[PDB]
Amino acid sequence: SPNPPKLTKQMNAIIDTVINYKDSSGRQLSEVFIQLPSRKELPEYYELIRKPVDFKKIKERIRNHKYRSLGDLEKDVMLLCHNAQTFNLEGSQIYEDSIVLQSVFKSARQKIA
Amino acid sequence: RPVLRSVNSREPSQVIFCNRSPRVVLPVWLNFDGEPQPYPTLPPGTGRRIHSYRGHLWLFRDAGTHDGLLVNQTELFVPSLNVDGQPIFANITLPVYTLKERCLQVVRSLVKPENYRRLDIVRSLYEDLEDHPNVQKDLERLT
Amino acid sequence: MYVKLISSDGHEFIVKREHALTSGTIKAMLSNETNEVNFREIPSHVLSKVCMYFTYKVRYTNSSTEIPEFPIAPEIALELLMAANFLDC
Amino acid sequence: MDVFLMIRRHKTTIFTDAKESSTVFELKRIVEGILKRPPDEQRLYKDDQLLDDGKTLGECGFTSQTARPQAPATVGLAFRADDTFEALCIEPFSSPPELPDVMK
Repeated sequence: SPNPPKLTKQMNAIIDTVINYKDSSGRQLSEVFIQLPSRKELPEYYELIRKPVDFKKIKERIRNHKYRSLGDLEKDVMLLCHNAQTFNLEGSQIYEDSIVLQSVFKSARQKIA
Repeated sequence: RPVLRSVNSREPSQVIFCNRSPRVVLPVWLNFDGEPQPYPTLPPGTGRRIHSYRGHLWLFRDAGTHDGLLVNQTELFVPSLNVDGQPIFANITLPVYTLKERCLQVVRSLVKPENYRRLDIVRSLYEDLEDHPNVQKDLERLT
Repeated sequence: MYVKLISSDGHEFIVKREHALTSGTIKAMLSNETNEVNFREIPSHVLSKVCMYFTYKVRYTNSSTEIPEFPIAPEIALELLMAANFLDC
Repeated sequence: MDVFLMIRRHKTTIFTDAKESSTVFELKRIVEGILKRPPDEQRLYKDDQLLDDGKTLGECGFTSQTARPQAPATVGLAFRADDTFEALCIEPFSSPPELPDVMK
């Protein structure tokens, strides 16, 4: 069941780069994405988004060896960004932040040796 | 980067938006990148308690026409921290529009846009009728 | 301190000087008998409404109270817009 | 509370303000300062009804809600030429044109 330690380390390094990214204003773009909005505060989110996911869930899936490859990890990060771009409108802060994070993920995955 | 933007304080601030105008009000939040975002509208003569954050920037417009409105007698509203359990009031009112701007509002409300250039008025007024109020041009003027 | 604003049809409107000075055009015209301005193209049903605007502007500018809407009937809207464009007010 | 008025006679219209607590005679004193005619040479009216000098504008029917800056209430004025007062005459303002087709 457990993944080779190198694979887990690679998955965690990529996700940490995304989470730790700060823009030129010093803002942690990932912050709102760490946890989904609650069902009591935003049931509309769960009514529209079929497969909700946040970075807390992605980190759990790395830790519990749910992803078996970097392609499996990328699918969930792309799902997170797709969901942000589905519920929220183009030009909104969260939609625009998710575009930047998608780019950070892609660059971080590409730099794995 | 735009100067007019909300500060990412992450500090909750409860505000009462008081619509003291005869217009349906559109609250507009200026995000961390200085881009305007629409929020739920307020009917005339209604006040509503809303949840915002210290240092966030708001402006208010007519929801249907985007005419500019004032908040506490100025263009922009910035919530501060609540003191001794007191809400912060954002009193939204009509400005004293120039007569020309008020006349443009009324003509726009009566005539469909494709018909402005059929009106028996000086040609320069057609451009003025077509130059509808918009948050983007007001932000540029305020900046 | 009052000024007389005369419409194209000869109606004479006596308004406070400070209220008429709301219009940059009237300010320029005043600086026609002394303290009087004739408007060859502004008729009385329109000029009376412009004077109501001056009263409204002076009353509600810098006021901390609830400002009411300035009403404009559809039948005068185009002529009032022409007057406001000419008068720059 | 303030009342906003148009004092009208023939082709003259004076824009002025006053209080509901102001008297009709106080309005004649405003007219005197502008048109240089004393109160005893003036008659003031609401429609065609002669206003009593000692009554307040509120007692005559002039309320703040019905005499707004943007929509002032009309007070008619007639002057005394020698020994007799002229009949009240207020010339109407010009008529707007017919509402254009693009507004209908």
